[PDB]
Amino acid sequence: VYLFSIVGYLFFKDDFILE
Amino acid sequence: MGLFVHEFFYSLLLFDLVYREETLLNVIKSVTRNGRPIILTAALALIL
Repeated sequence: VYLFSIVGYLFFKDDFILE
Repeated sequence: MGLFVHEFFYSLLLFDLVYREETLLNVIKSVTRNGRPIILTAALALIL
């Protein structure tokens, strides 16, 4: 799992405010 | 990719060192040998 954090995180910062 | 080359990757090297481990390689196998046309059995549902 640990890589595909980055594979998302590079092209997409989490863009997270609320759950 | 860390000579003078950017962040990450280090992670890639870790992934393959653990791959060089066999036993985990045996369990890894518990997913490719009868899998080489069974990636094709995924699309069964993807069509079903």
